[PDB]
Amino acid sequence: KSRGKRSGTRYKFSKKFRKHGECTANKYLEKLNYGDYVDIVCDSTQQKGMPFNYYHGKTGKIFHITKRGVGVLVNKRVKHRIEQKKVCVRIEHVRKSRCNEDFLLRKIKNAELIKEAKLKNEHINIKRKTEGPKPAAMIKVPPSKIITIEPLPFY
Amino acid sequence: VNVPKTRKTYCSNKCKKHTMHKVSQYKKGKERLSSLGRRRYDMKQKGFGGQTKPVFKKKAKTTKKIVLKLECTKCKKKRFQTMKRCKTFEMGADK
Amino acid sequence: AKSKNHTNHNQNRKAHKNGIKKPKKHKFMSRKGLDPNFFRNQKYCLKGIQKKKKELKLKAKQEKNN
RNA sequence: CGCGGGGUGGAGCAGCCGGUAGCUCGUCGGGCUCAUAACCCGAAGGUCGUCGGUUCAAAUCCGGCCCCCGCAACC
RNA sequence: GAUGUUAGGAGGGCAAAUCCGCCGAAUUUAAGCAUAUAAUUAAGCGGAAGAAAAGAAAAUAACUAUGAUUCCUUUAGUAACG
RNA sequence: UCUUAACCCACUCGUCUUGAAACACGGACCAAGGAGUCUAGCAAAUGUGCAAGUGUAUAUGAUUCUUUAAACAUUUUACGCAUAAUUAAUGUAAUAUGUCCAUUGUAGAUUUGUGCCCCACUUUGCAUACAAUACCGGUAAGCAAAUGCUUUAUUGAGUACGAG
RNA sequence: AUACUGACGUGCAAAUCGUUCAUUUCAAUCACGUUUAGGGGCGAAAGACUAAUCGAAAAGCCUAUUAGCUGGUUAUUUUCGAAAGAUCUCUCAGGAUCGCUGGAGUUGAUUAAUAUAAUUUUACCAGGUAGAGAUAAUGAUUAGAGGACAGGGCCUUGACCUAUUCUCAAACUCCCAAUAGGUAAAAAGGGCGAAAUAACUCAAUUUGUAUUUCACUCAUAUUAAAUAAAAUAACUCCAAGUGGGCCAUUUUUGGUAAGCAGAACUGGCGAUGAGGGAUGCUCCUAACGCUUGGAUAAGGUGCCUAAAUAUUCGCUCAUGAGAUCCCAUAAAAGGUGUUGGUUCAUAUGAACUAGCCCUGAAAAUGGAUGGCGCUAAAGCGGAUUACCGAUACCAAGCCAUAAAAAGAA
RNA sequence: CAAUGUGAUUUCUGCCCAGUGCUUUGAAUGUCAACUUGAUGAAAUUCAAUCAAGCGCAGGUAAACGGCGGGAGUAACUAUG
RNA sequence: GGAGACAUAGCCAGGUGGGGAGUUUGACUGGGGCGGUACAUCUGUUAAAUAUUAACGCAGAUGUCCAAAGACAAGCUCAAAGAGAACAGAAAUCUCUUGUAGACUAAAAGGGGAAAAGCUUGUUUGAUUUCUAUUUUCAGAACAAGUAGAAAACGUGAAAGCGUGGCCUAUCGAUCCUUUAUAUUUGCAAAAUGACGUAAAUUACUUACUACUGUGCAUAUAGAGGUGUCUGAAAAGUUACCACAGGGAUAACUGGCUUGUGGCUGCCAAGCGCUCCUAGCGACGUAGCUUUUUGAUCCUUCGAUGUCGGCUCUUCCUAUCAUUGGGACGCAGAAGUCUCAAAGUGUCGGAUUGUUCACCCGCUAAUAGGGAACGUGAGCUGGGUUUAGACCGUCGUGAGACAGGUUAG
RNA sequence: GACUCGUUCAUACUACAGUGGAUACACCAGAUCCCAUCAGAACUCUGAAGUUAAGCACUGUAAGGCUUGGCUAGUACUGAGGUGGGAGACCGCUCGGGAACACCAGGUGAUGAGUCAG
Repeated sequence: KSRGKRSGTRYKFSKKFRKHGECTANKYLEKLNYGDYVDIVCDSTQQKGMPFNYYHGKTGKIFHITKRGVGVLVNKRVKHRIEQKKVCVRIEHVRKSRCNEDFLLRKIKNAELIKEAKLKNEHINIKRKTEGPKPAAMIKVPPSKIITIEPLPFY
Repeated sequence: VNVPKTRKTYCSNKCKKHTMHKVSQYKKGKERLSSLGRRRYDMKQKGFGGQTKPVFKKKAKTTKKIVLKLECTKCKKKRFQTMKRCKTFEMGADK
Repeated sequence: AKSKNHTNHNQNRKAHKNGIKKPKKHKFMSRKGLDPNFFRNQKYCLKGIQKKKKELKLKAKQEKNN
């Protein structure tokens, strides 16, 4: 309690090492808008549309964009319930999220696998691997490549 | 805190354009004897008994918000403008 | 003597007792907070689409019915 | 909140009565007596609290504040 | 205006549920309390009747108006007061 | 069934209390009496009757006059609440055909069909949810010779073929 | 009515009795008659007295005054079953509103799946605590060395530079975890296309946008990573109780410390017990309809007291031995008591080391490994088996509840 | 007569009127109400004005309530002052 | 006779007025009061690497200030160091060179900030009107503080752009009430108040047509005047004369935990002890024991466990004061000291005190230290602390207060 | 060969040296006009005389820094478990996860779009 806005300055709001005034051209230009997921990250430079403490490093969907503002739907736990909150943030604060990129790459790769299978009229599964239990194997070992271990005396 | 005595600004009445306004300090009217609440206060007070109507004997604040009365010089109509609580106010002084 | 100060005890367990609820409004985010001008342009488009649709629907129903 | 009054050398206080601001005290020096001293002089010294104006001349009168302490209503 | 054991008469007092007059509080309520509330009530002193009181317009309306009183149903927990 | 035995277990009940066998409190014993009710006004629930109405109020009527202090009837077109709302308030108060018709979506109960039954396609699309537009009262803004208007804003216990 | 604080103190008595003492011709004592009445009287004053009644009498009424406070609050079976957090409060013995609870309804569930999940997977993130650092910065902070201005008397002492150097902080941060936490995993959607709609956009009413209509088509016989008595889920309503908490491990702040004050995460207790811990609210095992049988858990197996005077290898003698988590003391320091080691020296001399055992080791009714006892242990450290051992667990019966089947000669 | 205080004799009863009281003077006096009077306005109203006590100013009062500090400088030693 | 339209009396009105009346006299609080404010807030830390989080935790800060220290543009680079210039070496200077921020950014601490958010300058007033979606605190209400926009009108650069106050985290207030802004919007309840306005008509009680109409009051909307016990009572003392409702949710008493403090025992070895570390000692350190002191404490008891001391009377301990047996000695003898087994036995008469304690005198064998509900009030006593009467002092306007003294209970 | 716009924002930095200047960059030349300052220093404008001396390009140096990797180290540290050990402080063990500094070795950039001259 006794809780003003930016409390925990030395914690979260502390800048990344040697990162001052970073404002280069590529930062702005991403454009996926109303469907997109987006991370909310603090910028050392920009104080103007800085979020509240809780929203740091969190991710949520963009629901509205303006000139250099972004509305973001973020989940917050409020005691007994997780609820969706309309977080207004700025363009400098929003970072494009990468979860979508994992889904998309998998969709593209699977689609290529599906397309290949379809051309052959094959019956095969495009589902992800489980990283299952290792099968049987073989190695040939000369006396030179095998080392005898034992515990160590104090030294 | 110091304001000049004129301001060219938006009038919210008739003239849409930015135009000159005179700036002065409001300081609260003297109370009427004809106000309905004052009549009620008089009625309640009259005859035997005490009173409740506005009094406070333990005051906290030494300060007042200043509200400026702005008079449009074009259309002859007035507007209020409110600004920060001050101990110290100055009019027209400059530096 | 003193009354209690911090304690947050049992509250997490109570939350998990009735389960930690999550929203379920889902589709079609709505009304006033929608983008000025652009959504009015969409309303005009929708009204246009609706007029073309209504013209098709009225003609098609009327010709068959009678 | 609306009425009355006081701010003047380091201290006490006259001038507020528009023709030009002083007088005590304490200080600082000097006469006077064969004495000490008391007494009597000469010095220093102040944005007349801050600000706007009336003419021949304004600390003083008109205009309005600030700091002080008296009356009050409110109750 | 007196005076009269003048002649003929009356009033007084008791009882009180309902009725009428004065006079007239506090507990209480507001989680306190001083205004408001309790309450024009309780107590107090008076007067009546089988019922009394009210009653024949110095009334209400603003209608195509109604037309002594009482009472019920109502307006109405409303206008309104605080 | 009652009765001792013997083995094993068994600390005063009620109580407020974090914690009572307590060096916490009430209880000598027994009997009888002895404590969430009734009225008012409000609410949801469910039953029940009727429905855009509903409730016969006060009251009148009778071959009603042991019961009958209720039961029965309503003249050989009052009032409550609901039938559109809004609002300081004068006030104002259409989703419109210019086949009784004609609000838009997406899910969604139910129905049609196909290829002696589940089906997989289609088909129709209630309720409800999630929206969407209108339009009505307030309030803006813009205009303004008023059946005051207006693209556009907002706001209401609003409305979109009555539910009480 | 002074004292014996005498007797009495369930009396002879709601102030008595005994003894002592003060008062006695006056501001004397006593009667009778009389006066003043309750916020009133009367008071040589003590808040005295006013009919056993007085810092506001007695009587009756308003009155069944009021009370966040105390006590009490009545038949049975069965079912679900809590809170002692929070927020606002002239608020800390309360209230309100959230939470957590029950009922009632609706929704959709029955298709071994989708919604869904105190979980992991693979992607994807967020961190500056544990840690670590001083030669990275900050605050510290101990030393010398190598150098070109200062203090003292060409020397010495310094400061100052440079390479170094010692110790540091959880209120410092170059770097930096684990744990815990967030987003992600396709059919009401997504692909790639065409056509439509606009008052947005852009020279560009198909430039983009968004929307829409048509298409063509994405795994899914089971699957778009696992796993799931995943619908016992949702959702709406109405109402209850509760708002003092307390205990344990780990992390932890204050305080010398505390069975002290205050937390964090989780689990308990409370409201809940059976078996063990001699004993015991919280430790361990384990949560309970009624019964029979089984096999075990924690825990034990000399006797009390149910199972082994079991087996097997050690260690241990104590003129206060020692005996099992929570658990109810014992340290620094010693020991030519015994037992293992290890480093050294020349089957002998040193030095260490840690096991046991001992000294160090004092206290209030008599006294406590729970008691007796126990030393070829029944002690302490292992290991090997057997046996006993809960209402839990398995099998069976029976009871009720829940759900599912299933039915209108 | 009423209201008080101190409490035989003997003996003395200092100082102080700022503060709080009580009390006295006022052709100088600051403030201070109802009414009344006048002004203003079409009226309602709104304003002025006046010779109340009172308080204030100015005195008197301690056998009224009451109260009774701090420094410096200073005596042929130290010391005290 | 006397006084006399003045008195007086009545009714208004101001004053005086604890004589009398009615009432108020917070909360947090390691009891309460005093004290503080942890009561509205903001920063860092405590905080246990998302978020949450407290204590009379720690380090603090708040009730402002700012026509610029607000706004935009443009230009510039600071603290410091060295080397130069008669003045700043050494009271706020001048130049060049080196200079990653070591400056500066009103305050308050932390964040952020170098072709700038610093500094300089120019031009300025958006410190604007209207409206949302929202975020912080949060019930996901308010207010307050924010964020992203939008409808206007502008400002600045004019070039993109940026501007809805202050670089960010801190700088503040409901309803009723008061007050002033605003309107082609309203009301004051059977009617009217600009105005016979504008037309016509006139044998008149004429007929049309007009968007903007008396004082006063009431609204509606918008600010502001205030609530710091900061979701907002018009509020002082005192009771040892007291009453009542409750309280071991809370003091004073034992007990209990703890044992800081008190008390007692250690280990060490620098010194002291003629010489000599240890006969006797023992600093500077470091380890325990006890509850014989006082705390810390608030678990127990508040529908009563009788609150000191003395007396009497008994029992238990040992940490032994003397007595017995001894060991050591710096023990010549005589003394005497340290000490071990030892609780078998003893441990007094008085003076002064309310007194534990204390302090003397005398004897003595020594006049040891302690436990038993601080041994012992249905054993006593009642002197003290501690009911009501009274007294003096201080303090308090007062009532009264006084772990101040005193007398009586 | 060079430049312009860039991108990543030190492999891109810094220091001391050396090598290179067709076209290009820059240093350089001047102040009437546009402009700007006390000051043509800078800034603006107009030139094009000289020059690699610097900037600029490139390399070098028991360079410093930065930067990857090893190694520090399965150490330090750490979740859950334990009627495990330890008188206490604490320390093992089961199932798991797991650093940092120092030190050593390597490295000192890559690249989109456009242009101009060879």
